[PDB]
Amino acid sequence: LKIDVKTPAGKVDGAIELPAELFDVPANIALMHQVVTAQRAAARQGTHSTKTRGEVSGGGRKPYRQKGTGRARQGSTRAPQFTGGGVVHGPKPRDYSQRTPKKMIAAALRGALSDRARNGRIHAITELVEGQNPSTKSARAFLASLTERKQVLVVIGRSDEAGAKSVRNLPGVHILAPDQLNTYDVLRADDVVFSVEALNAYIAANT
Amino acid sequence: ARVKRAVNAHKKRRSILKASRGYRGQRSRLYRKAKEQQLHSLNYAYRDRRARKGEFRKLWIARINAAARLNDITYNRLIQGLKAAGVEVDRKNLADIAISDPAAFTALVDVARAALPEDVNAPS
Amino acid sequence: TLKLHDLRPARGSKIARTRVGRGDGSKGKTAGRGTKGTRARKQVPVTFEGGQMPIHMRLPKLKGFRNRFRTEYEIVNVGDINRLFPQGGAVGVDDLVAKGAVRKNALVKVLGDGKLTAKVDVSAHKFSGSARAKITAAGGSATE
Amino acid sequence: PKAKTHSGASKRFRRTGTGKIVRQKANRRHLLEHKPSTRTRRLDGRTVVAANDTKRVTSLLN
RNA sequence: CGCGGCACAUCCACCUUGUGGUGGGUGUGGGUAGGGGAGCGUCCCUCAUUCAGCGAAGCCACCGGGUGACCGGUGGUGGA
RNA sequence: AUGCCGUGGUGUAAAGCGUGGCAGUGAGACGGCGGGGGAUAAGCUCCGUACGUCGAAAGGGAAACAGCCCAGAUCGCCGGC
RNA sequence: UAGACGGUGAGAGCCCGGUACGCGAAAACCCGGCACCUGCCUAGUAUCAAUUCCCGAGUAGCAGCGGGCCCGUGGAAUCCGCUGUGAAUCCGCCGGGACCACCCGGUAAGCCUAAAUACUCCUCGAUGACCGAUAGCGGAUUAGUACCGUGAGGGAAUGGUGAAAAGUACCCCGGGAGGGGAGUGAAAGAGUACCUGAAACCGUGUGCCUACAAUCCGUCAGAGCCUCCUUUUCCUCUCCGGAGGAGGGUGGUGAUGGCGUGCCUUUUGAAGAAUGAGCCUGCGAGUCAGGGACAUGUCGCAAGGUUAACCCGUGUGGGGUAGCCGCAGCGAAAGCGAGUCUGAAUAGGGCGACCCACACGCGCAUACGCGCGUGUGAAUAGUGGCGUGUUCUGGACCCGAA
Ligand SMILES: [Mg+2]
Ligand SMILES: [Mg+2]
Ligand SMILES: [Mg+2]
Ligand SMILES: [Mg+2]
Ligand SMILES: [Mg+2]
Ligand SMILES: [Mg+2]
Ligand SMILES: [Mg+2]
Ligand SMILES: [Mg+2]
Ligand SMILES: [Mg+2]
Ligand SMILES: [Mg+2]
Ligand SMILES: [Mg+2]
Ligand SMILES: [Mg+2]
Ligand SMILES: [Mg+2]
Ligand SMILES: [Mg+2]
Ligand SMILES: [Mg+2]
Ligand SMILES: [Mg+2]
Ligand SMILES: [Mg+2]
Ligand SMILES: [Mg+2]
Ligand SMILES: [Mg+2]
Ligand SMILES: [Mg+2]
Ligand SMILES: [Mg+2]
Ligand SMILES: [Mg+2]
Ligand SMILES: [Mg+2]
Ligand SMILES: [Mg+2]
Ligand SMILES: [Mg+2]
Ligand SMILES: [Mg+2]
Ligand SMILES: [Mg+2]
Ligand SMILES: [Mg+2]
Ligand SMILES: [Mg+2]
Ligand SMILES: [Mg+2]
Ligand SMILES: [Mg+2]
Ligand SMILES: [Mg+2]
Ligand SMILES: [Mg+2]
Ligand SMILES: [Mg+2]
Ligand SMILES: [Mg+2]
Ligand SMILES: [Mg+2]
Ligand SMILES: [Mg+2]
Ligand SMILES: [Mg+2]
Ligand SMILES: [Mg+2]
Ligand SMILES: [Mg+2]
Ligand SMILES: [Mg+2]
Ligand SMILES: [Mg+2]
Ligand SMILES: [Mg+2]
Ligand SMILES: [Mg+2]
Ligand SMILES: [Mg+2]
Ligand SMILES: [Mg+2]
Ligand SMILES: [Mg+2]
Ligand SMILES: [Mg+2]
Ligand SMILES: [Mg+2]
Ligand SMILES: [Mg+2]
Ligand SMILES: [Mg+2]
Ligand SMILES: [Mg+2]
Ligand SMILES: [Mg+2]
Ligand SMILES: [Mg+2]
Ligand SMILES: [Mg+2]
Ligand SMILES: [Mg+2]
Ligand SMILES: [Mg+2]
Ligand SMILES: [Mg+2]
Ligand SMILES: [Mg+2]
Ligand SMILES: [Mg+2]
Ligand SMILES: [Mg+2]
Ligand SMILES: [Mg+2]
Ligand SMILES: [Mg+2]
Repeated sequence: LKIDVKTPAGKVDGAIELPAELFDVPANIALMHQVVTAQRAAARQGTHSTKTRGEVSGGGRKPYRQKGTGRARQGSTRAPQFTGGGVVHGPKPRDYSQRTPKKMIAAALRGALSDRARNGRIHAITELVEGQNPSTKSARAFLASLTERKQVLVVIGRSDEAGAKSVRNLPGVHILAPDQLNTYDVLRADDVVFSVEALNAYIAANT
Repeated sequence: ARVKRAVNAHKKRRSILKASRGYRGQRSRLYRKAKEQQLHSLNYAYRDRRARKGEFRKLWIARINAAARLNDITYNRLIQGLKAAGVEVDRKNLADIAISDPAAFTALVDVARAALPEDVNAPS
Repeated sequence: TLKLHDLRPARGSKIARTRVGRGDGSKGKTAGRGTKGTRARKQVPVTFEGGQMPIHMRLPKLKGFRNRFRTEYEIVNVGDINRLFPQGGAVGVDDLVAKGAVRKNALVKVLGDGKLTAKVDVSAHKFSGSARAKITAAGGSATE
Repeated sequence: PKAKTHSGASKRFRRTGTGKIVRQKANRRHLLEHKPSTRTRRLDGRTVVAANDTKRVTSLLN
């Protein structure tokens, strides 16, 4: 409930109070399972096609007369039991995008961030690098002072470009704006590191 | 996601052909003609586990009948006299005393002759 | 904490599909059809009874016309004015929309089922007959 | 696409307030001299669709 | 009928006295069209964990295991 | 005589009825009994039967032998009736 | 600010081409600015009078036959074609669903007009819970080639040594082909017939059975041999070991006895002398689209639930109230509304609404009740998503005509 800000190469300067109606929602796994599934459905590109027996090139005529040969009657050279012929009930290009209600999406993000904050996994900082030119060597050593884990979600504002560029190629660090938080990326990450400009711009969008 | 069928399909082909060793002709070389015989071979086996309990009894009765007629009694009046005396030996062991111990079979025929009634044709 | 491998759906929300025509241990060769007739290869329409004159041509048509110029009225009972507005006051067409008793952008009509004990001052289109009796009995008024 | 409904069943059936389905009765449009008033009053008004036709009639209205 | 294993339904006691398990009775389990219930095997993706040029896949043989679809072990062949 | 309809007892778990979801079937076969058509012919034909078996039922019997007689296979046993 | 992707003798940010990021254009083309250049304007405006003139002609309108609109000639307006007749210039003409009167609206028969919208032969740059050589384009390979047809047209099959050719010097049998010994290599159990190398099918060797027997080819009973492991006791050379024999147990074979009419489809009924199948390998049939329809499992919110287009974001996220379903029914409708239609009816019906499980209080009472409060605080409920079973429209489970 009481999260304190840590400065790069320093100590605690302030504190941020987390609201109970935004960071202490109970966990609902079946609600979170539908939301996370509906997100990864929307990431599928769905570009996969085949050809049915009318799209396959040629194959229009009847290959021989029906009666009198001792062959089976066939009707087309691209009927689907032929080698090289059409495909029956094949994949066509689809769109996987579920229309999940707004109150179900927003009550899984609050339930995942509550589970992080209930276990002491929300960290507030003020900036990643102390200056204006980026440096990955200084950003890596500062995140190791906070967390010693493999998955970290660094949530910073969009105008902060020096802190963004300082953690782009670290293995296991994902960057997203505060108004782009979603349930899949918060449940993937073992730790969430908010910027204080980012956490105050998330509480103020939910009162 | 296209799935080739070979890794799944070859698991029932091997256990049919491994269970069809010893069969002659196409019934041990080809999968389609060996699945048919395994339908017949496992039906006959079910048929014969239940039928071999009355083939051995058919063999046990035929040997007791032979060992009773050397001690001049029939199989008919031997089962009657053993039940009338209260001897509950099954026909498996009564047709194994008939071979492995012929002198104790006679001591049972002499008990099935004493408990048998005085006139076996008289009404009871 | 919660991870992506602790998220399973609720019990009963997801039952497996019925794949058909996949061997004799399930719905087997005919796939639940069994026939040799029409139902084994096609559908039969709902509008067809085999040749006799169907149920949608035996019976006569329902009588009448439909008024092209019919004016409808959304409806609130006077026993819902009591529960929603227990102290009374000015009850307009806009305050019944926001309290969730009538729809948006529609002509309203106040009917009279319930018990009105509050002293309301209700403004609406086209009051009822038993509704004006219960509003003025509580000391109110009823204007168009 | 969108599910069309049957134009003949919508003109011969309708729904009440609790979901029953009603219809009018036959043998009343003409040839009315030899029918006594005990018969034209039995054939007057509306009745409920019988319980054996209620499944095909529901899936024509919808 | 006897003795032993499994399965379903019901009754009766116990425990989250019920989403169910424990124990004991008792009945029941041929099956086509057909309906309902619970599972095996193959491929792809996400997440977590763990093997692998000190030999993966695949294939072959042998010895084993499950109530069934089928599975595990050891070896040989082979090369990701 | 049976059969049928109502009622009061006694007996019987997997009977009945109302309302929803998904059906399949609508070519039947011989045998017992009562009949029609046929020449009181047919392994013929068409009806009745809280009649049976096959259909969809393996086993034992009738030499062999869907429909007759006995009896309805959950599995195992080199026990018994 | 680089852990994109690939190459490199096996999983490389730190070995190579690159990546992040940042520099770069003689000339040609394109976009834009500024000059040149080109064009237009540089006399009317305001008020008043109310007589006249003009406001798009073989057109509108009307009539015959047709087309098209929700509208199939219908009471059929508006719009379009041909035939005939054929006006009026504002006190005009046309529309407002036959038509007329009033009222409202607009000025037909002249022309031009950006944007939002549709598409990809081709050109750059990315991506795939798409394919991986019977797949994916017909086409990874001479591919619209070979081939077939007079022609229009139809139309294949064919990928993989190894990290590196180091692609086997030389000798031997042979005319060669092919092989053996050497030799290269990690491997020739990789030899230009080449990675892995299954199955049908074809040999060679070897254990048991078989030349007096009538066999849906098996199965239960079962002697004998052969093979490989092993408790007791003999040789104890014995740390030995098994050398042999009797026993016990795996694996192969099966003299002999009993029982036994193939699979599938379709059938009242098939081993059937009904149909289909030579064999093995690969491939070959209930799928998808929709805020569709009905019913259900489950989750969210709940007298409400939910957005569509679109908008802003690196994305799956945040906005968006138009709309839809629910909320009151009855009636042909006017209309009335916990009622309403029918009807002369305060008659009866139809459809709709309405908790007395509950003490109490009420004009209740031999008792249950009647009506209304107080609650003891009774049980209604919808809607959106995602699964499933059927269903609708599409080729709609797949194959097949004349
Ligand atoms: Mg075509
Ligand atoms: Mg054709
Ligand atoms: Mg193809
Ligand atoms: Mg949205
Ligand atoms: Mg043999
Ligand atoms: Mg027996
Ligand atoms: Mg089949
Ligand atoms: Mg049918
Ligand atoms: Mg038929
Ligand atoms: Mg068929
Ligand atoms: Mg007719
Ligand atoms: Mg009339
Ligand atoms: Mg009359
Ligand atoms: Mg059963
Ligand atoms: Mg049984
Ligand atoms: Mg079935
Ligand atoms: Mg090696
Ligand atoms: Mg090796
Ligand atoms: Mg694989
Ligand atoms: Mg195995
Ligand atoms: Mg291996
Ligand atoms: Mg039913
Ligand atoms: Mg018929
Ligand atoms: Mg018939
Ligand atoms: Mg009949
Ligand atoms: Mg007769
Ligand atoms: Mg007959
Ligand atoms: Mg049948
Ligand atoms: Mg039988
Ligand atoms: Mg029966
Ligand atoms: Mg029989
Ligand atoms: Mg027999
Ligand atoms: Mg790489
Ligand atoms: Mg470089
Ligand atoms: Mg027309
Ligand atoms: Mg008008
Ligand atoms: Mg004009
Ligand atoms: Mg104009
Ligand atoms: Mg134009
Ligand atoms: Mg334009
Ligand atoms: Mg484009
Ligand atoms: Mg491209
Ligand atoms: Mg190809
Ligand atoms: Mg291949
Ligand atoms: Mg030519
Ligand atoms: Mg050589
Ligand atoms: Mg060599
Ligand atoms: Mg070497
Ligand atoms: Mg090798
Ligand atoms: Mg070869
Ligand atoms: Mg090879
Ligand atoms: Mg011989
Ligand atoms: Mg014979
Ligand atoms: Mg034999
Ligand atoms: Mg026939
Ligand atoms: Mg045949
Ligand atoms: Mg034959
Ligand atoms: Mg035929
Ligand atoms: Mg044939
Ligand atoms: Mg074939
Ligand atoms: Mg619900
Ligand atoms: Mg109505
Ligand atoms: Mg009434």
